[PDB]
This record gives sequence, C-alpha cells and structure tokens, in this order.
Amino acid sequence: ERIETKILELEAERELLNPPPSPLDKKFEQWEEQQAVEATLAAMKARRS
Amino acid sequence: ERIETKILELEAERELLNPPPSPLDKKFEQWEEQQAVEATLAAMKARRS
Amino acid sequence: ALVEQVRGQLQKLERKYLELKSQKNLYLARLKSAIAAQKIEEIAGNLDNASASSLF
Amino acid sequence: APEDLLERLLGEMELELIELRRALAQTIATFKS
Amino acid sequence: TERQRDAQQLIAQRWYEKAQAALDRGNEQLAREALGQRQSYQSHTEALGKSLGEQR
Repeated sequence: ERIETKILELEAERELLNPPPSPLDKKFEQWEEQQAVEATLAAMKARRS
Repeated sequence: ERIETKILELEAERELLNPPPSPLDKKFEQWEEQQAVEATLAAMKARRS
Repeated sequence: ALVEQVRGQLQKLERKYLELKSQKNLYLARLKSAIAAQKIEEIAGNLDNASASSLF
Repeated sequence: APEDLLERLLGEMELELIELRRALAQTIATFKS
Repeated sequence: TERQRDAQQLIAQRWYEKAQAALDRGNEQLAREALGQRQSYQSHTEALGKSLGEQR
C-alpha cells in the first residue's frame, strides 16, 4: 500500500513541476488540427479530388 | 480543533498584512475588462468580423 | 452472543481509525502550507516598497 | 551594509518556493489517494 | 528588460494569431475566450513597455 501512494506522489509532484495543458489549449489543438488536416485536405480534396 | 483555528489565524493575519481588493476595484476590473475584451473584440468584431 | 457483539466493536472501531489517519495528512499539509504562505508575504513585507522601513 | 541584506533576504525566499512546492505535492497526493 | 518585452509580445502575437485563426469562419465565441486569455498577456506588455522607455 505505501508503495502505491509513494508512486502517486512522484507522479503528482512532476505534474506541478511540468503543468499539464490547460483545457483552453486542448480545445484548439484538436479544433485547429481538424482544419489543419481538413484545410490542407480541403485543399487536397479540392487540389487532388 | 485547535489545529483548525490555528490555521484560521495564520490566513487571517496574512489578510491584514496584504489587504484583499476593495469591492470598488472589483467592480471595474470586471466592468472594464468586459470592454477590455469587448472593446478590443468590438474592434475585432468590426476589424475581423 | 458475546463473541459476535465484541467483534462488531472491533469492526466498527477499526474503520474509524483509518478514517482518522486520513484526515491527519490533510490537516498537517494545510498547516505546513499555511505557515509557509505567511513568511513569503512577511519577507515581501520587509522588501515590499511600502515606505514602512522597507529596505528598497 | 544595507545593500548586503537584499541578497540574503532573497536567498531565504528560495527555500519556500521549494518548501511550499512540497506542500502542494502532499495535498494533491492526498487527493489522489 | 528589452528581451523580456519581446518574448511577451511574441506569446501575445501567437495568441493574436490564434485568435486570427479563431474568429474567422464564424467562431467569434472561441475568439472571445482567446482574446479574454490574451488580455492577461496584454496587461504585462503595457507595464514593461513604459519601464523600458523610462529606463532609457
């Protein structure tokens, strides 16, 4: 049991050391990549259809 | 119990050391930011609509 | 009846122990946090530029 | 020399930006548990 | 101080460009949040900007 929670603290301490992405950034890196794939592919689906 | 109130005094003593914002200031930092976002975005919603 | 009732006491008491031990971690963590937050705001008060015998 | 305190006082503050860094780690650790 | 100001505006420029990506094509709402986020970075730029002029 103490092993498991010892692992929990190592991972959690790393998170504050290197914060995970904010949801706001998460929304665009998918939202923009959709056109970053579709817009390039919209050019491709127009360029190369 | 004495732990909990001991925590109460530490936080409260810090508050007088560093006062929290007055409501008057609170009103504008939201009220101005609305146009600080809308006015810039009103320029954007006019510039970039 | 005696053996069953006494076991109930142990079962009830054992649960209450680990519950208390969980709270000890939280209260200590908040305390060590609260004491720390104070002195930054105090050392800052030493250097705060407040014209209150501030070094700056 | 008053100018020397400015360095040492700031030196003291480097201890808690790590110490308080431990306090958050413990709190998040308890939350995960 | 000059270098720090340049970095801040680059992040604002990136968020500016990110809002220049958002507001197009009908999604002004995500631009609102991005511009709302951008305002935090805009404030930092202004404060450093005048200090650089004063320090000159």
